[PDB]
Amino acid sequence: PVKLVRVQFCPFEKNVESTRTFLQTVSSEKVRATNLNCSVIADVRHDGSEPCVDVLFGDGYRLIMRGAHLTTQEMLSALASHIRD
Amino acid sequence: FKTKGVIKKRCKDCYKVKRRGRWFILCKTNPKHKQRQ
Amino acid sequence: GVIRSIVRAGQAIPGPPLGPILGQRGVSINQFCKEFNEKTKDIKEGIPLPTKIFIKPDRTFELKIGQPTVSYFLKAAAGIEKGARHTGKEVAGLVSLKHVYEIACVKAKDDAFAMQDVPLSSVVRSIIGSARSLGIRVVKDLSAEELEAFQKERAVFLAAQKEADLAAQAEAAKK
Amino acid sequence: LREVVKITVIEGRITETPKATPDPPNPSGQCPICRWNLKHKYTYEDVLLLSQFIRPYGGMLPRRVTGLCREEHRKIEECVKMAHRAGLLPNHRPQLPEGCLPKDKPKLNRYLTRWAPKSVKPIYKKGHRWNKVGMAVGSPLLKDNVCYSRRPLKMMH
Amino acid sequence: LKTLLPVPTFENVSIPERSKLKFVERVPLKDIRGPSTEATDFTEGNFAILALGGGYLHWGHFEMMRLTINRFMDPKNMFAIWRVPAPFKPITRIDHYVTPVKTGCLVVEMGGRCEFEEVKGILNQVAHKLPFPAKAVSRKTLERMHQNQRERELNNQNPWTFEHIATANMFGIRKFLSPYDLTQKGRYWGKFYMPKRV
Amino acid sequence: HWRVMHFQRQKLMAITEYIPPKPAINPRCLPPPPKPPKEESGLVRLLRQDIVAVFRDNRMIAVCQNVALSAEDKLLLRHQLRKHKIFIKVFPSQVLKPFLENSKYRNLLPLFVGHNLLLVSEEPKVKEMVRVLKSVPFLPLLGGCVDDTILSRQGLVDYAK
Amino acid sequence: VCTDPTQLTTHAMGVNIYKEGQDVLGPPKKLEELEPESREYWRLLRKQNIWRHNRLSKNK
Amino acid sequence: RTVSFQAKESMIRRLEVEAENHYWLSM
RNA sequence: UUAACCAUUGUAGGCCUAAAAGCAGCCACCAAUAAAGAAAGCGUUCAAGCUCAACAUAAAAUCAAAAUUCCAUAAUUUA
Ligand code: FES
Ligand SMILES: [Zn+2]
Repeated sequence: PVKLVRVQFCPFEKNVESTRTFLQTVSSEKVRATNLNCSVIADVRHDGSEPCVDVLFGDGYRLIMRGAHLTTQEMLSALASHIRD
Repeated sequence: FKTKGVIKKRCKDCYKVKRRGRWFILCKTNPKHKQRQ
Repeated sequence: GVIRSIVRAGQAIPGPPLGPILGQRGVSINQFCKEFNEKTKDIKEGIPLPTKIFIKPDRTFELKIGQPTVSYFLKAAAGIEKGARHTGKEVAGLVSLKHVYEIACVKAKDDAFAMQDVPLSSVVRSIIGSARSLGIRVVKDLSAEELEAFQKERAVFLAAQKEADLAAQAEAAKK
Repeated sequence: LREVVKITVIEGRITETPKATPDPPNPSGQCPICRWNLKHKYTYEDVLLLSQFIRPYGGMLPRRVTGLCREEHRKIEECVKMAHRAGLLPNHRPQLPEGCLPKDKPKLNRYLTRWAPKSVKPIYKKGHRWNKVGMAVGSPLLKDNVCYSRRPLKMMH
Repeated sequence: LKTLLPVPTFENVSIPERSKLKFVERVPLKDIRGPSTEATDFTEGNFAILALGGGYLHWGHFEMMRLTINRFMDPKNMFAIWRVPAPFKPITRIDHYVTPVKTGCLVVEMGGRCEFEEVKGILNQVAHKLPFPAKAVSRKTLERMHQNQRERELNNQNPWTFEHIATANMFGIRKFLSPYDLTQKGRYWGKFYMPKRV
Repeated sequence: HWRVMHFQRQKLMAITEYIPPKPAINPRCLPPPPKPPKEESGLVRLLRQDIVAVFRDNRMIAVCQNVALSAEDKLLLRHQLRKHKIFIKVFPSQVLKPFLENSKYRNLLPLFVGHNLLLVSEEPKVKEMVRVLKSVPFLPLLGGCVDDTILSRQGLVDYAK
Repeated sequence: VCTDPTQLTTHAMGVNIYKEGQDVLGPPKKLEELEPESREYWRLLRKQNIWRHNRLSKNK
Repeated sequence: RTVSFQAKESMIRRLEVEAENHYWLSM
């Protein structure tokens, strides 16, 4: 029931790892199949930009999540409550 | 709820709690497994 | 949904073993066998071939087939219609290395389950393991006399097994 | 200490934390209780020590954050229950979700309370001199505390 | 990178042909009132049931052990033997015969290419149904059991002990003691064994 | 059935009860005993050589995160990469740390964190790596070194051209 | 199928099995045999560990 | 019947007196 | 030890079994895979199918002294 899920982060900088783990959970074959409406995409960059997660819904609601100080579980917790709408 | 002298988990989903002064095993999958001490 | 089967090309309609399973999903069994029969014509008839039919959400047939099975061929190579009923010490197959290597080379050509292992050592050992699974002992090389003596021993043993079958049949009759 | 702020866009901001008093009296102690020589010298009455391990709404903090050993984590947890039941933590009361008010039933004063008052049944057959049923006071977990009495503390009243 | 060790090798343990427990013929006060002097050694097997009290095992218990133990043991890998005699002591209202057992006796012995954990459950279950208190002990556990007992005596911090007071008649205590108490030293009372008593 | 003991006997039992010796300080509260010399199991030493071998053999080492994609789908990627004669390597990170701590490559330690996969080959078909990466969109690339030169994904893209 | 000792020992039965195509070493290494520091050694020991775990897990 | 604290001590005191009696009868 | 995750493939492997494919039956009990039992419990027209062990990343650490009507009052620390 999710239109699209976008995650961006800086690999070589030693910073938040929750976003990377959160991407792994998002990039799960079971999860991807269940929410078949979404095509998961992962991208990387070098700039001093804190990791940012962008979620797109068909209704137009956009949920942006930064792992800067959020743990991976809290990321998923926010999603599920938002997914329920 | 069967009240038994010794309580034993009966399946994977069975879990244990301490309610109102006694030990309970409660199973979400199978209500038959509910037990009290 | 992918459905496995080891059916032989010669007979394309097993029926109860697969038809109702396929029917439970809901398909035309005759259509399944006919395309299987098309593959039967391409292959020599009466030899098992692994199949990987996929029943799509559209309820269509997507047949995928592979080379002849190792287990049946090893039985065929050993000339065993029905394999040894114990296989712990009952050996009905005595295979030379040259036969083992040649057949293994043919084996490593399917992609479905990735028999693409570069070293033939893997494939040869894989078929040797199948031989161990079956009542077959993989000899390095055998003499024709040993096969004749072994065949004579097997015939005597099979005669004893037939006597054992007669004893079992007599016991079954009593039961 | 990080707090989550929502806007949807939500982000967590890390804030500076108050620092522990430096130079513990007993360095090389694993548990924070033993780096200050408090192994057997605290009870439910010591709100100042107990409060440090408590969430703002009265819950115990996880062991992996406090760093306490299991033996002392259980003692702190039990002491906190007794402290809550004694009304010594008026500012760590449970949060009221919505449309809920405190029971308004008058509060009975209690201390050294082992069990939750809700689930303890009355002793209707108290028993005679030698079969007397005992009313438990205190916690067994604190049986090793330093005692300044001639005889050990009377747990069963 | 989970670490691992070579699996314990029981290859040395041969399997007796008659692995299953044999049958027991139903027909062929101090007997249970003291420490045992028989069957206390493991011998061939590594796992056995330890009698922690004094009791009589009549034919009914023998069958329960027989049937339960026989069913689950694997002939290829497990075997068992009996460590106590068949019922021989008369009982009258000569109704039946009961085999006496003393605290410390090994009622039944098991062995084979199996770990204790595998045989823990059934032996404990079988023990629970025995008339006297019992337990399932491996070779290590019984050794540890004795070692702890000896360790307790050495490191005891109580100056006074039952043996010294009893033997020396301190306090005039032997007025209230039985002649057998001097030998037992307070460990054994009636048919009961007190492990915590040094 | 227990038979009541004479009170004098019961007094004797009470006074002769075992008393254990009590230490002044709990062993847990005390500093932990120093670890004895450890034993290397035949998993790190052999794998250590494998890490040594892959670095020695492969001039270019590029790192990408493990995607937890179905092994049935890993095979085709491995088969697709095998057709391009590019190999995949996966190793435990913790035993990879000591070499990466002291080796020619030491700034790649942040990359070698968590589930990961290694792009190893003998030829710098770096442009084709993107094509193999483009085959599966969701799989990302974290960085690494190509032709013994450490660079990030954005730099790799420019290097690929 | 072929049932001739001469053909069995001098011809390849399985090279070609299609209609158009006509008919044309020790025991598994023990932990002692396996080299202690070889991958072969540890991959069979791991299998032995699985065997032990399954054996223990049976009763629970 | 649990044995009282005072009862246990008074027996120990007497035992110590008799314990000394052993020493003085040994010479 | 018990906390996250995953489960591919030689092969539906010898066998009376209609069919039993790890898991009716009985048989031995090796292969590839960086990583996975010729299977440990589930499920079984039969199978597909639910997990445990495989791999990876993941934190901790032996037993405890019913029937007339309740029945002293009470009490945890001053040497
Ligand atoms: S008081 Fe030292 S371990 Fe907790
Ligand atoms: Zn249940």
